[PDB]
Amino acid sequence: RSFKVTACVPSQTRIRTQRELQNTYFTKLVPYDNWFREQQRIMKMGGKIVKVELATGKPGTNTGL
Amino acid sequence: RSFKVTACVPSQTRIRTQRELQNTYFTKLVPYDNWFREQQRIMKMGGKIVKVELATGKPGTNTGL
Amino acid sequence: SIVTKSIVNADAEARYLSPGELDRIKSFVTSGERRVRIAETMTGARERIIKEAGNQLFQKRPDVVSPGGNAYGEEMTATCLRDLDYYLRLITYGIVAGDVTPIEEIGVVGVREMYKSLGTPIEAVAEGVRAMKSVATSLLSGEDAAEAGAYFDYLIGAMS
Amino acid sequence: SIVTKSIVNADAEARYLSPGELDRIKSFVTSGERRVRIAETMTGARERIIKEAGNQLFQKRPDVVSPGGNAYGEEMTATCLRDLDYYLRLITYGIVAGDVTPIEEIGVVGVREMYKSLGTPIEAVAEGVRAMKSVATSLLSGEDAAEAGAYFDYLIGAMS
Amino acid sequence: SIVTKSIVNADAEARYLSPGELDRIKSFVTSGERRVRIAETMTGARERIIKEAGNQLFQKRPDVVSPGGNAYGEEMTATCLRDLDYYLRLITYGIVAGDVTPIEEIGVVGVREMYKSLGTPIEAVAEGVRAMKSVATSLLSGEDAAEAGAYFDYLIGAMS
Amino acid sequence: SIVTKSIVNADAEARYLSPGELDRIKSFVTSGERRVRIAETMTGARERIIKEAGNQLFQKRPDVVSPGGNAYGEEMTATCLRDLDYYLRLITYGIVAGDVTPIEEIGVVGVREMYKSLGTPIEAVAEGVRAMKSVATSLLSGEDAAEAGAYFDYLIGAMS
Amino acid sequence: SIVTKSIVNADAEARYLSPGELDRIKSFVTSGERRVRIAETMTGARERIIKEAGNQLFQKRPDVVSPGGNAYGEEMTATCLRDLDYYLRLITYGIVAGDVTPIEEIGVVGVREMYKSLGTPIEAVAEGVRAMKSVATSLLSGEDAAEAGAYFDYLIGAMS
Amino acid sequence: MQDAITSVINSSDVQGKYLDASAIQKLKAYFATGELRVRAATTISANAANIVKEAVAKSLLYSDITRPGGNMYTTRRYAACIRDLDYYLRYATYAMLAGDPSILDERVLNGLKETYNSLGVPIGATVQAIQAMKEVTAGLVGADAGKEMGIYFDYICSGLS
Amino acid sequence: MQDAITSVINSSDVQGKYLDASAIQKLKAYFATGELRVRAATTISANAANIVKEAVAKSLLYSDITRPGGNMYTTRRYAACIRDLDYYLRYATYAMLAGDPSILDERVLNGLKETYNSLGVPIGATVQAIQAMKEVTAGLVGADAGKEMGIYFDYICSGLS
Amino acid sequence: QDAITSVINSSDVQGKYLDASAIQKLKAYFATGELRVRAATTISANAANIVKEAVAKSLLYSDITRPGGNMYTTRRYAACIRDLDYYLRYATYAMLAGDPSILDERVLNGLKETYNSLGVPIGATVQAIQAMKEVTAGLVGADAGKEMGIYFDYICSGLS
Amino acid sequence: MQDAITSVINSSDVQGKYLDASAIQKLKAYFATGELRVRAATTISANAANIVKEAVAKSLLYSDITRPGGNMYTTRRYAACIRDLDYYLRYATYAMLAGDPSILDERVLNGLKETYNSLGVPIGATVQAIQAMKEVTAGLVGADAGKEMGIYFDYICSGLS
Ligand SMILES: *[C@H](C)[C@H]1/C(=C/c2[nH]c(/C=C3N=C(/C=C4\NC(=O)C(CC)=C4C)C(C)=C\3CCC(=O)O)c(CCC(=O)O)c2C)NC(=O)[C@@H]1C
Ligand SMILES: CCC1=C(C)/C(=C/C2=NC(=C\c3[nH]c(/C=C4\NC(=O)[C@H](C)[C@H]4CC)c(C)c3CCC(=O)O)/C(CCC(=O)O)=C2C)NC1=O
Ligand SMILES: CCC1=C(C)/C(=C/C2=NC(=C\c3[nH]c(/C=C4\NC(=O)[C@H](C)[C@H]4CC)c(C)c3CCC(=O)O)/C(CCC(=O)O)=C2C)NC1=O
Ligand SMILES: CCC1=C(C)/C(=C/C2=NC(=C\c3[nH]c(/C=C4\NC(=O)[C@H](C)[C@H]4CC)c(C)c3CCC(=O)O)/C(CCC(=O)O)=C2C)NC1=O
Ligand SMILES: CCC1=C(C)/C(=C/C2=NC(=C\c3[nH]c(/C=C4\NC(=O)[C@H](C)[C@H]4CC)c(C)c3CCC(=O)O)/C(CCC(=O)O)=C2C)NC1=O
Ligand SMILES: CCC1=C(C)/C(=C/C2=NC(=C\c3[nH]c(/C=C4\NC(=O)[C@H](C)[C@H]4CC)c(C)c3CCC(=O)O)/C(CCC(=O)O)=C2C)NC1=O
Ligand SMILES: CCC1=C(C)/C(=C/C2=NC(=C\c3[nH]c(/C=C4\NC(=O)[C@H](C)[C@H]4CC)c(C)c3CCC(=O)O)/C(CCC(=O)O)=C2C)NC1=O
Ligand SMILES: CCC1=C(C)/C(=C/C2=NC(=C\c3[nH]c(/C=C4\NC(=O)[C@H](C)[C@H]4CC)c(C)c3CCC(=O)O)/C(CCC(=O)O)=C2C)NC1=O
Ligand SMILES: CCC1=C(C)/C(=C/C2=NC(=C\c3[nH]c(/C=C4\NC(=O)[C@H](C)[C@H]4CC)c(C)c3CCC(=O)O)/C(CCC(=O)O)=C2C)NC1=O
Repeated sequence: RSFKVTACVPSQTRIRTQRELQNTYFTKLVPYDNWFREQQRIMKMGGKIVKVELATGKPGTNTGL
Repeated sequence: RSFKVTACVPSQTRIRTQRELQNTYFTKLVPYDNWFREQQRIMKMGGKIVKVELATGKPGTNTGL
Repeated sequence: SIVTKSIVNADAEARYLSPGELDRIKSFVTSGERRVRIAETMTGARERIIKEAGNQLFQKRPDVVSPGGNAYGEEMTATCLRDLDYYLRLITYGIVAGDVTPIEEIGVVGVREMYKSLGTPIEAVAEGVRAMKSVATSLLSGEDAAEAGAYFDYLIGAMS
Repeated sequence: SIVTKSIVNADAEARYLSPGELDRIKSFVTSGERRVRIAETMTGARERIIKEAGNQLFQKRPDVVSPGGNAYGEEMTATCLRDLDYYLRLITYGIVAGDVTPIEEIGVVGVREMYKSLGTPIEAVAEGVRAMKSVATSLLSGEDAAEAGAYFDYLIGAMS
Repeated sequence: SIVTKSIVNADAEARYLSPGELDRIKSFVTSGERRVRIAETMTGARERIIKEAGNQLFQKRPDVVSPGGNAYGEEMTATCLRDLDYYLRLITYGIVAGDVTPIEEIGVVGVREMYKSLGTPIEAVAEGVRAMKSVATSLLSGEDAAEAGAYFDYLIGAMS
Repeated sequence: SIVTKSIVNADAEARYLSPGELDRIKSFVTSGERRVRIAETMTGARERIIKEAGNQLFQKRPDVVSPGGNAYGEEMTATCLRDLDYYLRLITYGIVAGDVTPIEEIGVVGVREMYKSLGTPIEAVAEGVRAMKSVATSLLSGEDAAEAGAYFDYLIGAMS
Repeated sequence: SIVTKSIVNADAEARYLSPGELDRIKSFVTSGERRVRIAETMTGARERIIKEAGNQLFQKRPDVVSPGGNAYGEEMTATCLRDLDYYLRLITYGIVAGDVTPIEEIGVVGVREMYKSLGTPIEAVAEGVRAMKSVATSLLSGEDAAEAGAYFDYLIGAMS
Repeated sequence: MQDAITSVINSSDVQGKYLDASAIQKLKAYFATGELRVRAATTISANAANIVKEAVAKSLLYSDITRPGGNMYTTRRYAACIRDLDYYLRYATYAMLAGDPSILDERVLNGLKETYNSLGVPIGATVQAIQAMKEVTAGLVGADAGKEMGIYFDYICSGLS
Repeated sequence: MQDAITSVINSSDVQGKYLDASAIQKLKAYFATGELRVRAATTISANAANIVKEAVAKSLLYSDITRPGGNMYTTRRYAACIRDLDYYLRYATYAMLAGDPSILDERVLNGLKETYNSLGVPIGATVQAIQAMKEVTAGLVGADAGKEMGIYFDYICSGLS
Repeated sequence: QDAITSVINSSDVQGKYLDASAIQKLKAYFATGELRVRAATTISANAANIVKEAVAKSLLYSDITRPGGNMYTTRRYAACIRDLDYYLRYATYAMLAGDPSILDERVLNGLKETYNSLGVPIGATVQAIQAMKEVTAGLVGADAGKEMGIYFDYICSGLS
Repeated sequence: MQDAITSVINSSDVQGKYLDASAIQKLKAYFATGELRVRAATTISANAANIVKEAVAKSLLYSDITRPGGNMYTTRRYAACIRDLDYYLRYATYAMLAGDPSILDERVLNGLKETYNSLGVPIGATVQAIQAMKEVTAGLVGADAGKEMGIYFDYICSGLS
C-alpha cells in the first residue's frame, strides 16, 4: 500500500540559481512505511501538505498488505 | 427524551443596570423539539454554546419516543 | 454593510434572498468603489480636519478650556483632539461600509455615560463633530459631500 | 500466501518467476488436502489447548499468579487467556496458508512497543506459546505436526 | 558536563559559543560547589538510600521476588541491588555534571534491549527508580532537592 | 529564541528535553526582566542613535552623498537613515529573543545581493552599523554593553 | 536546432549565452543557406540513394534475403524501403537543424527494444547505413562530404 | 455575523489605525467577485430543493445508513436529516455575499459538533452528505462560481471533524 | 495485493471469528484448480516475447498508428507501447496464479485512467491490441486454463477505459 | 512559532516597535515561565505511563477495538500508540513554547485528510484525547493543567 | 521543449512528407531575422544585472507591500522578488532566441500558477513587474527587437493569470 502525496515547501537558508519548481512543489508516490518518516521531514522545513489521498487503496484491511 | 445544555450569551444591545447573571450563564433543561429553534434563537442572539450534556437523551434509540 | 442587514432580515424569516434584495446588494458593491474615493480624501487630510474644527469648539464653547472645565489643560486638549480624531476614524469606516452599522458596532451606545463618568459635557462633543461636519464637506465637492454628510448628522443624534 | 510471498519476490526483480518456485507451488496445492485436516483438528481442540497451557505458564511462571503480576483478576486472567485464543486462531490461518505472511503482519510487527505499553512480560508469552507447541504435536500424526509446528517455532523466535 | 554539550551544539553549526551560552557556563561554575554537597549526601547515605528503596520496590510490584521471575532467590535478587547500585552512582555524576550526558554515555542507550535480553521488565525497573525518587529527594532540603529531583526523573522518563 | 534552539534539537532526535537544556530556559525566564528593560531604553532612544550614526558615517565615508554615490541627494539619505532605522528595528527584539535568529530571518540572509542589486556598497552599510555600535552601548549602562553589543557583532560580521 | 541544446547546456549551469557560444549561433544562420541546398539534394535524390544502397546491404549481408529470415520476400524487403527511408529522411532533418536532436527525438534510444521486438539484428541494419554513407558522399561535394557525413557518424554510432 | 467590509474594518480596528492601502485592494478584490456571486446565489436558491435531492442520491439513499438498523431508517429522523441539510446550503449562500466564513462561525459552528455526538449521528456520513454537495453546486452554477463555494464547504466539515 | 488465499483470511478477521466450513470450501476450491493454473504458468513464461510480437503483427505493425502521425511513429513512443504489453502479460500471470484481480489494481491500473489521457495516448488501439492478445494465449495454454485468466484479463479492460 | 517569537513577529507585521501593549505579554510569559519548566519535568518523567492509562479506560478495552475496526490488529495498534507519544510530545513542545503555532502544522498538517484515507474513526481518537487530557493534568496540578487545557484541546479541535 | 526550428521540422514530420518549399520558407522566416535576434541577446545578457533594478523602481520600489506590514518585507523574500525577475528574464531570452512559448511552458510555467496560492504571495504585483520591464527592455534593445520580445513576456503574465 502507498500514498499519493502533494506538498509545497520552500528553503530558508539560501537563494538558488537553479529553478527548483519540482523541489518547491511535489506530487509524489510514497509507500506506507516511509510515510511515517517522509511526512516528518517536511515538518522540519515547515512545508505544507495539501492532498494526501491514497492511490493504492483498500483501507482498513488486516492482511494482504 | 430531552436535552440539557449550558451556554453563554452577551447582550450588546442596551446597557442593563440590573442583574443579568442567570441571563448570561444559564444551564437549562430543554425538550427535544424546542432545541433546534432554541439554538437558532441563541445563534442570532450572538450566544456561545459551550456544552450540550446528554444524560436525559438515550441516543440512537429510534423508537420508544 | 447592507449584506449583513439583508441576511438577518432573511435568516429571521428562514428564507433565501428576494430578487429585489439581490439587486439591492449588487448595487452597493458598485457604489463600494465610489466610497473609497471619499475616504481617501478623508484619510489624506485627516491631519487637517480636526486641528481647527476643534478650535471652533473652543470659539463656540469656551467653558471647557476655562479653568473649571474638564478639557482644560494642554495634556487634556491633546486627548480631546485625539477624541475628535476617533469619531473621524468611525466615519471613514462607515463611508465605505455605507451604513451606520460599524458606528453601530463600535462607538455609539455608551456615550451618555461614557462622558458622564469622565465628567465632560455631552453637548460639547456634539458640537465638535458639527464643526467636523462643516470642515470635511468643505474638502469635498458638491454631490459627494451629501453621502458623507449623511453619517456626519448620524452622530449628533447619538450625542444629542 | 506462498503465492503472494513469491509474487512480490518476482515483482521486485521484475521478471517471470523461477522454475525453482514452480516445484514450490505445485507441492503446496497437492499437499493442501491434508493441510486443511490440520486446521479442523484445532476446531474441536480450541478450548482444550488454551485451558491447559494458560495454567501451564502459570506454573512455569508463578510470577503472574500473585497480586502484583499482570494476569491477576477475573478480567485480567481472562486477558491472557483470550490473547492465547487469538494466537491459536492467528496461526491456524497460517497452517493452510503454508507460510508466515498472514501471521507476521497482523501478529508480529508491532509487539515490543505494545507489550511494554501494556505492561506484559514478553518472556511470558514467549514461553506461553512454547506450552502451546508441545500439545499440538501430540494429537497430530508426527510429520504433519512437524510441518505445522514450525509456525509455532516462528512465533517463539520472533517475539524476543 | 554542560561544557560538553554546549560545545557540540556549537560545533554542529560550525560556530563559536554564543554569549547566551557563556552565562550558562559561568553560573554553572560559581554554583558548582552547591552541587558538590548535594552529591555528598548521596554518597554519604548510599547504604541508607539502597535499603529503604528496595523495600517499596517489592510493595508496588511485589511479584519480582515471587518464583517464576528473575529476582527469586538470594543471589538473583542480589543482582537487582547490584544494578540498583549502578544507577545512583550515575545520578551522583549527573548532579555534578550539570548535563545528563554521563548518564547518556553509560547507562541508558542500550537498556531498551539489554534488559529484555536479560529478563527484567522495564516497567518494574521504572518503578524502582521512582521508588528512589521518594527517598532521595526526601534526604535533602526541597530547594536543593528540586533540582536534585530534576535528574533521575529523566531516567524514569527514559525508562517509561 | 532560546526555546527554539532547544525544542528543534530535541525534535530532531525524537526525544524529550534534557534538564541541562531545561535550566537554560529557567535561567532565561529569570533573566527576562534584565533583558526586556534594555529594549525599553533602546525604544526611548530610537531617534537618538540614528542621528549621529549618519554623522559618523558621512564624515568618514562621504562618497555616498558626494556626486557619484548611491545615497546622493536629500531624498536618498532620508531613506538611508530610514534603512539604518530598520536595523535598529531589528535589534530591539534581539535583546528580547535572547539570541540572533530573528535577525537571521529578517536581516542578513539577502543582504549581500540586495544592496549589491540596489547599487550601494555593502561595506558602507556595514560601516554604518559599527559606527552605530559605539554610540549605542555608550548611551546605556556599563555592564550591558556586552549584552546589547553582542547582537551588534552578528550585524557587523554578516555584512562584513 | 543548434539553438535549443545550447539553451539546455546553458540552462543547467544557470547562465546566459556566452559570447563564445554566440558566434556559433551567429555563423549557423549565415551558413544556413549552404546546408538547405545540400539537404535539397537528399530530398530530390532520395529514391536513388536507397535503391542501389539496399543492394549494397544484401551484397555485404545476404543473410537477410535468405528464407526463414526477418525481411524476406518482395513484401518484406519492401518494408526495408518502408524503414530505411526514415533514416534517409531524418539525416536531412539533422542537417537543417545543425545537430542531432531530430535524430535523437525520433530514432535512437528505443531501437534496442524496437529491433528486438522485430527480431532484426541492428548491426545488419547499421552496415546498410555505413554502406549508405559511402554512396551518399558520391553525390556530395568534396567540401560537403565531411559535414553532411558528420551527422551520419552519429547514426552509425547510435546503432552500434 | 461579519462581512468582508466589516472584517477588514474590525481587523484594522484591533490595531486601531486607519484604512490600510493594501487592505483597500482586498475590497476591490471583493468588488471583482461581487457581481458574479449575485448571479450565483439566484441559481442555488431557485434549485435548492432538488440539489438536496441530488446530493443525497449520489451517496446516501442506497448505503448502510438508510438500510435499516441505522438512524436514517425512521422517517422523522430522516425528514429532520433533510432539514439539517437544507439549513447548510441556505447558510452557504449567505457566505458568498458575506465574503468571510464568520457567518458560519457564529451560527452553524456554535454547538453543532457537541450536539451531533450527543445524538450519535455519523460525522463522516455527514461529511459524505456535503462532499456530495460540493460538486453538484459547482456543476450547476459555473466553474468560477463554484470556486468560492468550496472554500465555505470545507469550512463546514473541518469545523465538524 | 492479496490473493484468493488471503481473501478469505481477511474476511475471517473482519468478522473476527474463525473460518467455518463454507469458508473452508471457498479456500479448497482453489486447490482443485491450483494444479492446472500453474500449468498455464509453465508455457506462458517461455514464449512471453512471442505473444507480444505477433499481437503487434496482427493489427499494430502495419497501421496508421505506426505511420507518420499516430503514437508509434518514433521509436521511443514505440518503446513504451510495447513495454506496456508485456507488463500487462506479466501481471496477468500474477493475477491468474493468485485467483484475485486485486494485484494489478494498484500496480498496473492505478494511473492508467489519466496517464493515457494526459499523454495523448490511444487506449482504443491498446484495447484492440489485448483482445487479440487474449485469444492467442488460450490457444497456447489450452482452453481449460485460458478461460479463467481471461476474466482477470477482461478485468484490465474495465479499468482501462 | 515559539511564543516569544510570535509577538516579535506580530510586531513586525504591525511594523512598529515593541510597545507596552505587548511588552506585558512578554511579562505574561515570564510570569508563568518559572512553573513552565517545572511542569515540563513532570510530564517528561511521566511520559509513557500516561498512554498505558490514557487509552487504558478511554477506549483500550472497547470491544469495537479488538474485533474488526481500524485499531485492532497488532500492527495498527502499536502504530497508533506510537503517535500517542507524538501527541504527548508535541503537547509538551506546545507548552514549552507556550504557543499553538508549533503545533498547528507539524502534528497537524494534513492529518484530517490522512486519517479519512486511512479509515480512522475520527471521534474515537477525539474520545481518546479528551480524558487523557486530565490524567496528565492530575499529576501536574489543575493550575498547570490550564495551560494544558488550551494546547491539548487545540489538536482535536483542529482535527475535527 | 520545442524550438521553432524543430517545430516546423515537427509539422512536416507528423505528416511524414518531406520538407517542401513552404517548409523551407519557415526556416528562411527564421534565418532572415536571425541576425538581429542574436545581437539582441548580447545586449540583454550584459544588462541583466543592471536592468533588474529599474523594473522594481518603476513598479514596486516604494509601494503598499514593500513597507513593514506587507509582502516583500523580509529581505529574504526581497531576494526572491528579484531572482524571479531574473528567472523571467533569463528564460524569455531563451524563448526569444528559440522563438517559442513551449520552453516557457516546460520550464517557467509548468507548475507556477498553483504554487503562488499556498505561498501566500501577491501574483498581481508580479504581473505589473514584468509589464513594467517591457519599457525598460525596449529602450536598450531598439524598437525592432522590443516588439518581438513583448509577445513572450505576455505569454508569462497571461499564463500567470
Ligand atoms: C544607508 C545607510 C545606505 C543606503 C540606503 C538606501 N537604501 C535604499 C533603498 C532600499 N533599501 C532597502 C533595504 C532594506 N529594507 C528593509 O526593510 C530592510 C530590513 C528588512 C533592509 C536591509 C530596500 C528594500 C529599499 C527599497 C525601498 C524600500 O525601503 O522599500 C536607497 C534608495 C535607492 C534607490 O534607488 O531609491 C538608499 C540610498 N545606501 C547607502 O549608500 C547607504 C550605505
Ligand atoms: C442552522 C444551523 C443549525 C443546524 C443545521 C442544526 C441541526 C440539528 N440537526 C439535528 C439532528 C440530526 N441530524 C441528522 C443528520 C444527518 N442525517 C444524515 O443522513 C446525515 C448523516 C446527516 C446530514 C446533515 C439526523 C439524522 C438528526 C436527528 C437525530 C436526532 O434525532 O438526534 C439536531 C437535533 C434535533 C433535531 O433532530 O432537529 C439539530 C439541532 N442546528 C442548528 O443550529
Ligand atoms: C471610537 C470609539 C471610542 C470612544 C468614543 C473612545 C473614548 C475615550 N475617551 C477617553 C478620554 C477622554 N476624553 C476626553 C474628552 C473631552 N475633553 C474635553 O474637554 C471635551 C469636552 C471632550 C472632547 C474633546 C477627556 C478629558 C478624556 C480623558 C479623561 C480625563 O482625564 O478626564 C478615553 C480614555 C483614554 C484612552 O485610554 O484611550 C477613551 C477610551 N474610545 C474609543 O475607542
Ligand atoms: C493479537 C493481538 C492482540 C493483543 C495483544 C490484544 C490485547 C488486549 N489486551 C487486553 C487486556 C489485557 N491483556 C493483558 C495481558 C497480560 N497480562 C497478563 O497477566 C499476562 C502476563 C499478559 C498476556 C499473556 C492485560 C494486563 C490487560 C489489561 C490492560 C491493563 O490494565 O494493563 C484487551 C482489552 C479487553 C478487550 O478485549 O475488550 C485487548 C484488546 N488484542 C489483540 O487482538
Ligand atoms: C550503569 C550501567 C549498567 C547497567 C544498565 C547494568 C545492568 C545489569 N543488570 C544486571 C542484572 C540484574 N538486573 C536485575 C534488575 C532488577 N532487579 C529487580 O528486581 C528490578 C525488577 C530490576 C531493577 C530495578 C536483576 C534481578 C538482575 C540479576 C539477573 C540474573 O542474575 O539473571 C546485569 C548482569 C549482572 C551484573 O550486574 O553483573 C547487568 C550488566 N549494569 C551496569 O553496570
Ligand atoms: C525510424 C524509426 C522507425 C522504425 C525503427 C520503424 C519500424 C517498423 N517496422 C515495421 C515493420 C517491419 N520492418 C522490417 C524491417 C527490417 N527487417 C529487415 O529485413 C531489414 C533488415 C529491416 C529494415 C530494412 C520488417 C521485416 C517488418 C515486418 C515484420 C513483420 O511483418 O513481422 C513497422 C510496422 C509497419 C509500419 O511501418 O506501419 C514499423 C513501425 N518505424 C519507424 O518509424
Ligand atoms: C506496469 C507498471 C507500469 C504502467 C501501468 C506504465 C504505464 C505507462 N505507459 C506509458 C506510455 C505509453 N503507453 C503507450 C500505449 C499504447 N500504445 C498504443 O498506441 C496503445 C493506445 C497502447 C498499447 C498498444 C504509448 C504510445 C506510450 C508513450 C507515450 C509517450 O511517451 O508519449 C507511460 C509514460 C512513460 C513511458 O513512456 O513509459 C507510463 C508510465 N508504465 C509502467 O511501468
Ligand atoms: C506530529 C503531528 C503528526 C501526528 C501525530 C501524525 C500521526 C500518524 N498517525 C498514523 C496512523 C494511525 N493513527 C491512528 C489513530 C488512532 N489510534 C488510536 O488508537 C486512536 C483511537 C486514534 C488517534 C490516536 C490509527 C489507528 C493509525 C494506523 C492506521 C493505518 O495503518 O493507516 C500515521 C501513519 C502510520 C501508518 O502509515 O500506518 C501517522 C504519520 N502524523 C503527524 O504529522
Ligand atoms: C524558473 C521559474 C521559477 C520561478 C520564477 C520560481 C520562483 C520561486 N519563488 C519562490 C518564492 C517567492 N516568490 C515571490 C514572488 C514575487 N514577489 C512578489 O511580491 C510578487 C507577487 C512576485 C514578483 C517576483 C516571493 C515574495 C517569494 C518568497 C515567498 C516565501 O518564501 O514565503 C520560491 C520558493 C522559495 C525560493 O526558492 O525562493 C520559488 C521556488 N521557481 C521557479 O522554478
